[PDB]
Amino acid sequence: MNLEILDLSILGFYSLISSNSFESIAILVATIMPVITELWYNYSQLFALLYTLIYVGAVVILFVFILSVINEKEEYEYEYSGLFILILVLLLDDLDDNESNDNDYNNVYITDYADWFNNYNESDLSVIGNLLFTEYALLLLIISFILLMSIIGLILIVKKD
Amino acid sequence: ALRRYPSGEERCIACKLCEAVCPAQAITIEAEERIDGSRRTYKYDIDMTKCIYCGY
Amino acid sequence: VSTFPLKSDINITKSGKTLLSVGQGGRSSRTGFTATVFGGTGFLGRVVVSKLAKHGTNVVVPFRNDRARRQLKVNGDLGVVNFVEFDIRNLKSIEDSVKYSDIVINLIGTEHFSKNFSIEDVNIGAAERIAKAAKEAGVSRLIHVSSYNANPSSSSDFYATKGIGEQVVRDNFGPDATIVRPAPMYFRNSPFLNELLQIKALGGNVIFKKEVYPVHALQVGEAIERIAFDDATAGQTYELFGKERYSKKELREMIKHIIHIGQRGYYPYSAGFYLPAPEPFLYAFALIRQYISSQPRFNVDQLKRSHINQEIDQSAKTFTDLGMVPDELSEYLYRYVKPHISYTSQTQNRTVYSKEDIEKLRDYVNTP
Amino acid sequence: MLNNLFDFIEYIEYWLIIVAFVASVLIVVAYLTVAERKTMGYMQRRLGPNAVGYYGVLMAVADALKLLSKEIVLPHNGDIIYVMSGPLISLFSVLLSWAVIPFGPGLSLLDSEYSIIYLLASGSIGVFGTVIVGWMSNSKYTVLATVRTTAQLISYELVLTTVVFIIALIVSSLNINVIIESQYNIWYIIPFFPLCLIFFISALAETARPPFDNVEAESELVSGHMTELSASPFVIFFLSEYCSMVLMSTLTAIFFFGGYLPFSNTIHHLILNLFDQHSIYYFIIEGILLSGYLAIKANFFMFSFVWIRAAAPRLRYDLLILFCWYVLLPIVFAIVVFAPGILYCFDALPVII
Amino acid sequence: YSSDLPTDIPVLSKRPHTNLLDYTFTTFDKMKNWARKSSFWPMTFGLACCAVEMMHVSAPRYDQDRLGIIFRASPRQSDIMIVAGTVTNKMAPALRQVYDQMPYPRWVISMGSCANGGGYYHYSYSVVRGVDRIVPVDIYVPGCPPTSEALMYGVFQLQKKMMDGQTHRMWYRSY
Amino acid sequence: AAQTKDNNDFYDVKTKKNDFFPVQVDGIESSLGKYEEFAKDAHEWESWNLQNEDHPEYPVKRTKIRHFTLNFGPQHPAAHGVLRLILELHGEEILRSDPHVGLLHRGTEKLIESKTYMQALPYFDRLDYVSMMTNEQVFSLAVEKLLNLEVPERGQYIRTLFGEITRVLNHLMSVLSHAMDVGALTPFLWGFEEREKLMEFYERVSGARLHSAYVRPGGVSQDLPAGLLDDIYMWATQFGDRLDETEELLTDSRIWKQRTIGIGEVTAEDALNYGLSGVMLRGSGVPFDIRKSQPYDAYDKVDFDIAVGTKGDCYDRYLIRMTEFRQSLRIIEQCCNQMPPGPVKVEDFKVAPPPRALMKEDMEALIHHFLLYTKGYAVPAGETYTAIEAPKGEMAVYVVSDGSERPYRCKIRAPGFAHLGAFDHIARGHFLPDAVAIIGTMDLVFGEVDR
Ligand SMILES: CCCCCCCCCCCCCCCCCC(=O)OC[C@H](COP(=O)(O)OCCN)OC(=O)CCCCCCCCCCCCCCCCC
Ligand SMILES: NC(=O)C1=CN([C@@H]2O[C@H](COP(=O)(O)OP(=O)(O)OC[C@H]3O[C@@H](n4cnc5c(N)ncnc54)[C@H](OP(=O)(O)O)[C@@H]3O)[C@@H](O)[C@H]2O)C=CC1
Ligand SMILES: CCCCCCCCCCCC(=O)OC[C@H](COP(=O)(O)OCC[N+](C)(C)C)OC(=O)CCCCCCCCCCC
Ligand SMILES: CCCCCCCCCCCC(=O)OC[C@H](COP(=O)(O)OCC[N+](C)(C)C)OC(=O)CCCCCCCCCCC
Ligand code: SF4
Ligand code: SF4
Ligand code: SF4
Repeated sequence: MNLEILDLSILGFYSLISSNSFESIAILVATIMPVITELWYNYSQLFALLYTLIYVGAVVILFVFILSVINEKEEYEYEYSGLFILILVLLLDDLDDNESNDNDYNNVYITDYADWFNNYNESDLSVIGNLLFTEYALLLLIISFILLMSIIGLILIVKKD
Repeated sequence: ALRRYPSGEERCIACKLCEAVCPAQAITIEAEERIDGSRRTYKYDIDMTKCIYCGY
Repeated sequence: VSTFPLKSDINITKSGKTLLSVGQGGRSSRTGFTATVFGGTGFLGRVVVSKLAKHGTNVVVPFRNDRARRQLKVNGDLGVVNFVEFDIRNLKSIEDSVKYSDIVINLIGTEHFSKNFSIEDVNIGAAERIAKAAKEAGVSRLIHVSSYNANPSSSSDFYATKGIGEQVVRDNFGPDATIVRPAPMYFRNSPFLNELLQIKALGGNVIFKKEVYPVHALQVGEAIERIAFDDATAGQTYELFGKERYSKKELREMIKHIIHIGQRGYYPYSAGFYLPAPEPFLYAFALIRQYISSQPRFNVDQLKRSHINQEIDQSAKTFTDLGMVPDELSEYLYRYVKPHISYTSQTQNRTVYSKEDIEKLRDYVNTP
Repeated sequence: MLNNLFDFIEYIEYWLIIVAFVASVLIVVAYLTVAERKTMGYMQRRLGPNAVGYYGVLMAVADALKLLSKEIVLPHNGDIIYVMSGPLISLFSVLLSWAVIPFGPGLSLLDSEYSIIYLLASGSIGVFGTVIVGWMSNSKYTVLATVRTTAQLISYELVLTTVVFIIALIVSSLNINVIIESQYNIWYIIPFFPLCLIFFISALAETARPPFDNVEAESELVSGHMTELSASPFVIFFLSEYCSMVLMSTLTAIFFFGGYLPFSNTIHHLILNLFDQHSIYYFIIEGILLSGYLAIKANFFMFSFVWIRAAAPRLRYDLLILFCWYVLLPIVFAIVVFAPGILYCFDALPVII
Repeated sequence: YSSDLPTDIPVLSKRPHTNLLDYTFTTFDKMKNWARKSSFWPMTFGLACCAVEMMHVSAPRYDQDRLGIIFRASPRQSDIMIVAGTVTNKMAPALRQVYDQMPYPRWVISMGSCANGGGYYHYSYSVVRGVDRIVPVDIYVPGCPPTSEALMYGVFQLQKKMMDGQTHRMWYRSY
Repeated sequence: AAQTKDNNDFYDVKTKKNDFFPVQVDGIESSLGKYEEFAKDAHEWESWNLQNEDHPEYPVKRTKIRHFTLNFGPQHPAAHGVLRLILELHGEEILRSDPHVGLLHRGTEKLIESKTYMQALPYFDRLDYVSMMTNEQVFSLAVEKLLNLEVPERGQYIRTLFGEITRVLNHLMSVLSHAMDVGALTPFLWGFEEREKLMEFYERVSGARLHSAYVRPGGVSQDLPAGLLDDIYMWATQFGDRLDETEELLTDSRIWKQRTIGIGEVTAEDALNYGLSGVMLRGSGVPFDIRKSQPYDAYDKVDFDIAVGTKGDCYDRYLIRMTEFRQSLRIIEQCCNQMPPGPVKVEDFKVAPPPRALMKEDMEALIHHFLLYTKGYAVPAGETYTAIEAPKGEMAVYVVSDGSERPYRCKIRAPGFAHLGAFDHIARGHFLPDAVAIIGTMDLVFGEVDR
């Protein structure tokens, strides 16, 4: 039983019924956690950890803004929905989870063959840094330039002075 | 605590000095003449929840 | 309540004592009476003991729970409230409670049974023992509180034992024993309203169809005060009920709107507000929890009583015989379900349901 | 039985290893609460808890059992999601961070080339779980404390992350075990004495410990985010906060004092030469020895957590923000440029081996 | 619907242990009573000069912390309420609200003549004549102010009563 | 002030002054017709709005939202007892402070009129209940002044000796509790053991650790027990180290100075206008002390110095209160070395009780003992305003005598009452943690404030 399917089923239910802004900042965290875990267990543990290191800091800053802008509006308001229309919507959605229509690509299993030629064996992050700091160093230096612009941009927007 | 003489007789002569001094009015005294004829009290109450433990 | 609960400052008990009253009726006053309230730590005892102790009537409260009795001492002045550790299986402790009292009030009664006490032990065995112990101690007035549908020949083990208990109280204490038959009582932390205010009520489609005539608990506590201080009420049976008849389905649905659980079209159905179940499942689950759960849950006998509606005994006396007007649940329903309203807290504007608004809501509930 | 009984232990052996791992960490956390009051007591010329259990050894047990026997305060029985989700996120975060702590060579539940990132990433989740208590709450002291938690997180997160990255840069690895074994000939306290202070200062701010206890400031916000918490939700938050103190004390011993490496190589060999290596008793003693070295170093920093609480007054959090952004960040980013330049000048760029 | 009730079964506080379950729930009670007595967390509620003596109990000479006594700011973390000072009419509703917010089990200690019965200010227009008009009180400590040892003795009396609790054997033998 | 059209209780319509020209636009048209031809349907066309929200005079009805209002109520460690400090915050910045008091108002002034002068004395023990003996002294001085009596020489020195022991007892409570509220827990524990040693001297002379009705009109209730001065002198030989160790954790600490430097600044003008006295006045540069201005009870026969601040903030007053620690110890040593022999109470049995040995042999002593405890002593009609240098500041009593044995009126001037009345002026601008520092630097005991 792939229990990640159940997790996304609950998350989709709570995204349809979410009312206030605090629930939305919880839908975000309830989305990154399935992403981080599935990356950890299937494809990339490096990027599972990079997601946690960067998105959490963004989440708390996002949460602190909710405190300064919460404006009483959706606590006392009413929503109608209907339990039957919610579950029927989620049932129809769950029916079609085939993002791709290449049946052979989705059904036939493949393998790779290992070789011993790579005797200098290092992590993916060392190769990523090796290329990023040598061949795509321009991409890194532009990213540094964009980060500098954000620093100036945030000040010229928020600072009253 | 009320005190006795060594003979066992009470020291208090029901003179009601301590009742008048008591800043908190925590002392209540009723007195009369004893059967043997002595000036003795039959009622001496201190309200310990009203006393301020002041020694007067 | 009032300021002085007596018609005079002198009262001669039917046992021969003459009791004078002192003071204007405050905490420092006295009425000259000593009363014993069995079951004073219960829901109704706290109402009764508070009304007796506030006017200076010395109250003996026999307890089995040491923590539950502590709040009772605050009701009266120094020396007014007295506690006796007791058990209905202990006879010396029962006599000690009534040894000095001129009035004995019996509020002991359960709708359940446990490993130690059956419904026959409490609703009959205790009531009989207390009535006899009261008589040997020279108590002038006995007041026994049965249920609203007391009947010695009832199909319900609670209604039957309550009905038999009425008989045994008169057979021991004598014809002068007074009997009270309250309806379901509503108040703060009321057992009647608590099951209606609970969210995950299983099998409400069966349980909540019973119709009743609910009565304010403050009036029942006030009526008992009238009965004890008026000897013309000896040997009488009182049916204390409200003027209006409600079914628990109506109140359950009326409460839902006051709690505003219906603000969402999905939330009540998702949260378990409605939990329909076949009656055999309700029987098995009630039967199973009777030997597995340690806390008194909805038992088998309460399932049977869900079908039996409240029948007012027409030969008994009412609030009007005591010179009192019954309160209306419409004028008190909001303030007693007010603690359970979800957001409230001066968010934008409170919806204070007046007496007129509650009756308007009742029609809307009954509209399909 | 016999054979089935014997190989069932083999089927359950690693679960007991984890249970023993969990038990070992909880014993330190439980008795850190006792040790803090004893240490503060004698510094304050009192005794501290000595009446609950023989010489006070059951004080931690009594505090947990009493709090676990208390009523939980919440508007409704179904409102557990409100004041329990926060404590659980905080507790699960710090406990998962212990998966990468090696008590000896290879004795960590999780070993990977990115153990450093996992350590920082896991602890960042605990910060999120703290702010959840002020979830549109009507308690103004809980709300006021949530604002201060975010302000402190911004202060220490950059400095603490960058300091650990400099240590990882000196060894060119993000594996915690490799960093410990890289300190055989030198403990990083000597080359990076400024960074050890900054790491400990960041640890005090991360754990909301004085002089950075602006979150749970009793004299300011009665109990901070805990003012509405009672019974089990209060224990879990209290347990997780003291778990974080043990974790950051152990990380101070790992990043700068060689982790489990012996204080004296001569004495370490002398003690281990008494036991035959062909017997299982050698590896018990070695496990006790290596963890003892880690325990001694971590005990000193757990002592230092208590020591700074009993000597320094509290600093306002708005001053903490200026201190971290105007003082600590410029210094740490200077060393992140200083250190590679020194190593390149002497042809000593690190590699993993 | 007949019944037959025993007559000579003793009360809970005097009932001896007869079977195994009597020992089992007594052990269950003792452990919980031991913890609550050991973790004695009063609420910081010093009102007047009676608070000075309560602060001296935490002072190094007496050091209540050695007995497991820790003062908590929030009522949620407290199980003992020590009323140390005069309770005025302006303060009584706040005192009752603070008491009501303590999760059970909760005990109240009344310290000093003001809290016991009014004391020096008994005949004042703005003083409550005893804190037991507002909240239940478990023990009364006398003095103006009670000494630190007098307060510690009062705490020791409460801990003695807490160690006699039989809550779980009450369920077994009285319910 | 007055409900107007653009400003009322529930909302306001705020318009700023127009910086730009009042440009006139007439004849609005599109390419299909004039404005009035489509103005009926222009409500659905956002591009047809003639009112611009950036204009300074754009009408906006804004509900008046309560600012973040916090009850810094009685149940709070910062408040030294029962203080319902109501703060309107902007985040954590204080915008307005409303100290609500009377939670410890017990009608002491009303009750005193019903008591004789001797019976009313213990009421003063319970106003500033850490500086107990100083409170008794100001009432005793006022009654002695009305009685036209004076304490003998040894009695005056005893009131000076325990006047400075009491001052140390107060500053240990004040300085260390203020430090503890800032976050320095340890100094509180060290110095409270010094309070235990000092309260031992309190208990030996009177029999009460705290409420020692020992200073009475005419002198002191009982003489010093044998061996008391040696214990006091022995305590004094070590107390210098206790003060130094406390200063090791606070005085030069950068964290302590960051919490106190520039916090709660008070100008010398505002200190006088708001009636601040003692350390609050002296921290602002004013060198004024009541022990110097109107000397009393052997303060003229000892030597001490007054510390005066220059910046009038919390750090200046901390240094001043630490100097007074050492100046009191200087006075304590002098009193121990200069205590004269002789009677401790006035030699008048119409005011002071006679000795018990004389009471039980002399008829005139027994009459005076009987009359003193059943009627008190009459005080000549008049009034007085007597002030002392209490550890909190200027404490004074305004007593009115009607010629009887009961005081007609007794108004107690509490130094903390005036200090708390300037809190809103002082704490504005500062943050919520700074209010904790400002409260602790005023030395607020609310029994004194409310009485
Ligand atoms: C350690 C476990 C922590 C979580 C345990 C509590 C379980 C509750 C749900 C957790 C996340 C599941 C998906 C929910 C996404 C957010 C949607 C939301 O609004 O929260 C649901 C919660 C329930 O409120 P409810 O009364 O049912 O609905 C409103 C009725 N008008 O409304 C609330 O606002 C309460 C939310 C409390 C704070 C939760 C913060 C998010 C934590 C997520 C961590 C785990 C990541 C998600 C894993 C599951 C994925 C489905
Ligand atoms: N809606 C209602 O509440 C109705 C009430 N009644 C009857 O009114 C009376 C008052 O009950 P109420 O206050 O409302 O709610 P409770 O259930 O709390 O009444 C039970 C009271 O009697 C005591 N009791 C029960 N069994 C025993 C026992 N073996 N030994 C000693 N005491 C026992 C209980 O003591 P303890 O508190 O220590 O557990 C409690 O005080 C009851 O007899 C009830 O049958 C009838 C119709 C309506
Ligand atoms: C290059 C080598 C780097 C050295 C590495 C260490 C860096 C430390 C920087 C400190 C600077 C500082 O204390 O800053 C002070 C700042 C702001 O002070 P300010 O407002 O500017 O006033 C001071 C400016 N004066 C004096 C010039 C006017 O806040 C503080 O009080 C921070 C107090 C931190 C105490 C934390 C306790 C840690 C205990 C550790 C036990 C193991
Ligand atoms: C499993 C979950 C975690 C473990 C939790 C442990 C908590 C600690 C237990 C509470 C301690 C407690 O109760 O000991 C304190 C109690 C309190 O005695 P008292 O009330 O003053 O009356 C007792 C004195 N009389 C009756 C004379 C007045 O001493 C006892 O009676 C202890 C006596 C029984 C000792 C039996 C020991 C058997 C061996 C046990 C070890 C193998
Ligand atoms: S009445 Fe009071 S003062 Fe007079 S003798 Fe008796 S105890 Fe002493
Ligand atoms: S010590 Fe107590 S009883 Fe005696 S006079 Fe003083 S207040 Fe009254
Ligand atoms: S009882 Fe005495 S010491 Fe206690 S608060 Fe009242 S006056 Fe002060």
